[PDB]
Amino acid sequence: KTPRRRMRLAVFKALFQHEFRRDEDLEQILEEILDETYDKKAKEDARRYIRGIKENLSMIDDLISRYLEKWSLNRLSVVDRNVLRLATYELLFEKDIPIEVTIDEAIEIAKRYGTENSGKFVNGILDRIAKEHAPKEKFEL
Repeated sequence: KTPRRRMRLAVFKALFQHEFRRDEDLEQILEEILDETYDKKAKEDARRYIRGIKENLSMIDDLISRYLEKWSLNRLSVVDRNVLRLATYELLFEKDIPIEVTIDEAIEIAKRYGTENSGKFVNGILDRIAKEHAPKEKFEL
């Protein structure tokens, strides 16, 4: 019953908050966000995302950086940096989600907390990351 969009937004919120709470653990930050309003599957999914992003962060950050020039990853807003990380993680490691969905919903988050320009920006980066790194199993889903 809990929408995928809400589950993913919790993951995003935890990453966002972590940037200003570096002394705390990302996993615990996520538990603060997850409450009775999130169902069993959503909590399980969010927990897996956070652990997968943390485990693969170096690889993910390096990958994204190969599509950035003027705007380095640390110069982007806390919103765009973490939307790119979360989307890249989803594109590479979450098997059942179509590329279009990952990209479209990631752009929604960027626009949600930024502008149409921020969104078009992220849309551009993700389109490029996807056309070169999307897993073959997603070539048609």
